[PDB]
Amino acid sequence: MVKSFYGYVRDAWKNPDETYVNELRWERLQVWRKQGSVTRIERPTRIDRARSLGYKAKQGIVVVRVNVRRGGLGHVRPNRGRRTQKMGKNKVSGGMSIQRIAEVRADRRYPNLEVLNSYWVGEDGKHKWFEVILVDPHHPVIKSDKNLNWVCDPSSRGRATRGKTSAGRKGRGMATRGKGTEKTRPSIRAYKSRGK
Amino acid sequence: KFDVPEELTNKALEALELARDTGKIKKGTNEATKAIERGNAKLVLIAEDIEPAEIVAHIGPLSEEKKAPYIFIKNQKELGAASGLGVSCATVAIVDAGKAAEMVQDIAQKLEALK
RNA sequence: UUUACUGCAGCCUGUCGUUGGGUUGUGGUUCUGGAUGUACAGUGUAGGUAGGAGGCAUCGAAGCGGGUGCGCCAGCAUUCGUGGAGCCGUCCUUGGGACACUACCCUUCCGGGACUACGACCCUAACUCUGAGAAGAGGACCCCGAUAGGUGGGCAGUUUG
RNA sequence: CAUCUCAGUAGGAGCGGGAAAAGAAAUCAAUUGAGAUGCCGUAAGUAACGGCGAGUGAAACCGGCACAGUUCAAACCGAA
Repeated sequence: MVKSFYGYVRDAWKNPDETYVNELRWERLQVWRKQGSVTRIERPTRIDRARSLGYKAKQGIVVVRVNVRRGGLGHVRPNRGRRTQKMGKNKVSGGMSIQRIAEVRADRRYPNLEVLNSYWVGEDGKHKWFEVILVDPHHPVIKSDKNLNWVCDPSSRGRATRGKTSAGRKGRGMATRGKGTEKTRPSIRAYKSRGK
Repeated sequence: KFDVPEELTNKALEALELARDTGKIKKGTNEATKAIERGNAKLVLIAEDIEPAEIVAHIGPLSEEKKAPYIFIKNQKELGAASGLGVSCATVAIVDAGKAAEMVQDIAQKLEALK
């Protein structure tokens, strides 16, 4: 075989708790816990994951690590009249996934960029960590790049907030075609949010 | 593994210079991995200051699988310089030794001993 | 309002994750030294059910010490020794099983070595509190996420013909 | 009246353009076929759900409008 080192990074991260990544995870969550919500990083933790998701080593491509709490939609008990069905909220998790929460927090932190994609990079009993790739549509490098210059279009702005990333489409139910996508494509709002 | 001697690492760097002069060097982690897998790697130099460590974590076990001598360099700036490159380099593989074949085999034997 | 109905918060508690390293106590995981197997007597221990008979031996076959496997201080393997012939059975010791040194997986044997679920204790290194910090105190507990049961007019919606 | 309905409605928060979203099958079919997406008609108050009560409620096929296909990650090269 002649495999790339991206393949080895993939194998190492296939079962991370059974590889050296578990120990690295042990030292590394110590540093990550001390960090805040949204941290810029020089290089992706999983280079092969970043490159397959669209990361390139060029000007205007930023990579960030976002920390998100665990569990479901931390929800308030209603204080007025409700049905019994609508009174309970503890078991009500949201419809917004943790990955998309992290993507949207990164987008909020970086107003001038657009979220491309994100990937899981760690988690503990309280937090999950994601790495979000962002693109600068106003950088000349990105403008020249013909595989990324679609992001300079007026419709590519607000991708993470409008659900246009891969995680957003998965949460919208458009990851598949055919049966089960009757109330999801072309949009959740198009069918009165009855899908999902 | 005991710490490889400083003069031995400097001999490795000199061999890298001479392989630049005459032989063949694959600079970059993907190229070095391809060379080790193909079995063309006479010598492998791996930087120690790599972040994240996943980039060159596999190089050691791969070279010990394929019987390729490998050494660790203190950091990647002078490894890239020894590979004649304006950037850093996490690992290089001398695949053609030029007139540094004798010194490369000397480093290989010394690494085998120190292992 | 409540020991009306049905729920929901809060709280109590089991389990999973967070969550690591040691010491022992508990189950078999897995296998070395023996196939250790024996109503009746045995020349002889069914040498597992077996080509219902057929191989070894002074270059090894025994009557002995607390008998190294075992056991009815018998007897098979020749070992620390010294004593100077155990055959297979078509005389089957009128058969719970009747027996050739022939790749022993099998009720034993206790190196149980190695992973495992529960429980007890210890360590710090994660994690928590204090401090500007050195550090101090706790510590894989607690908090927290999820799940399971309870308690629950604290709160919600109703009913009370 | 509690599941249900009202209804993902009202209302809220975020993003955002002249349109937006979707978009080139890990699809739909059924014995063998079709061939991106969207929208309209139909399927049809059918299948399905439901104190199987009240009610809620598709899609495919098919007929049309308009039609459009492609770019990365990797393999090979190695700053070209």
